[PDB]
Amino acid sequence: EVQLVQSGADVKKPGASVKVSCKASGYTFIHFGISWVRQAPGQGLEWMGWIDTNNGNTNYAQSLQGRVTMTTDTSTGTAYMELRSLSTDDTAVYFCARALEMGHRSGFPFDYWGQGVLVTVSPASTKGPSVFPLAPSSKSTSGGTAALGCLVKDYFPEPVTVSWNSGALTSGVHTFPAVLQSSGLYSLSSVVTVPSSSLGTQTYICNVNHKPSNTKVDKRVEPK
Amino acid sequence: SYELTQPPSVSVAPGQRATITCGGHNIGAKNVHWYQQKPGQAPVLVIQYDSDRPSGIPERFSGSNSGSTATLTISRVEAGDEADYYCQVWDSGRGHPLYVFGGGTKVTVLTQPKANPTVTLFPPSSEELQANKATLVCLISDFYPGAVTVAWKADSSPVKAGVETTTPSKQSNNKYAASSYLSLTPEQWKSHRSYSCQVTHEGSTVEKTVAPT
Repeated sequence: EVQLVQSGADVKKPGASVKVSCKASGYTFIHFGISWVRQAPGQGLEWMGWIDTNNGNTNYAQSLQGRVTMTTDTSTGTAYMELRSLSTDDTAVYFCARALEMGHRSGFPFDYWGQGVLVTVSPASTKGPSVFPLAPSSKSTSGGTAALGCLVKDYFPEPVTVSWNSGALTSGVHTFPAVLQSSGLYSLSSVVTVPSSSLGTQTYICNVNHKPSNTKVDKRVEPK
Repeated sequence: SYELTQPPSVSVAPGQRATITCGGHNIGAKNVHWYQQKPGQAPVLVIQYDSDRPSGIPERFSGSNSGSTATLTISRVEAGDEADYYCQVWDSGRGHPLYVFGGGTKVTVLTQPKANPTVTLFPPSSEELQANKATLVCLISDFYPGAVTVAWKADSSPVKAGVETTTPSKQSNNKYAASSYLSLTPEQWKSHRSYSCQVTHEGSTVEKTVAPT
């Protein structure tokens, strides 16, 4: 049975290079080209290039020309993808895929795929967060309900745990999943929905915990 | 380069027919292939050369291609067909051939009632501003199906730069949550009359607005 098994997942800094591998088995290695496809987290598929496993001929995506190099090792049935001058825009899962032939007049579909390897381009090993209050829009005199919270900004790596009032407050608490920003750092928000009448009488403090940087922040959230 | 257009999402009740389109100028002159991708997995070829099923793909998957639109049809859809679907073509690229993928369509199989999103928008805090930074925080919760589109506007004009949006993930109550962030400088925040976060879900939009005042 045709199998593509990839290796070379790695964590890198901006400006570095990375080389990943795609080991083919179960068919005649030189009878089929190999394509490379990457997927940034949460985004779609992006074709990178193709290589003739027999003679080493390649077709690269224009946006990668000069920066990428694909090779074949016929003695081991392995294809390799090297990508230089990495940015946080290169953080992605990198897939190899079997594609019989690709040329100037036709191209075959990708019938078998490797499992993907993650390459994480990050500008820091560890970085504590900046915590800012998300002050409630409603006022003590307002009625009904109020949403207030904390913005936990620009930390690395995941995760950040957030509680409220040292864990005494849990009803109406929603800590949202973090977003990976183009800077390579994470941001998240935690918001608690409380009775509007409690804004003048109850104290609200978010307890941010970022264990990787050994950082705790108890941030007081005051109505404006 | 040659561009492919797919809708971001399609919602379909179990047993109904799911229709995913792939638009391209005269795409009928090209061979279109379709890939299915479930989370944390690799894509799977499910339709090749417009309308051929590779071996092992259920007969309820079918495809057509004519004029400026290719179409993947999933008949009698089942829960396990919930996935992202990508179309793909080859193109000669003026002597520099390439493959292009569509942007992908999230196909949701409706296994729970529709739930309209709650949108909470926070302006930059005084503390963040007083530290030469500014973030608008758009929080989106309690919606289903788990697919939204977030658009930002400065005053009236769209803003794409500085925007980071999560992929919708399930909450404890089995609905979905997501957040979008607009990064800008204190001056651009101060320079405009207002900013808006617009959330599109199942054809309708909820838009919230904040202003430096």
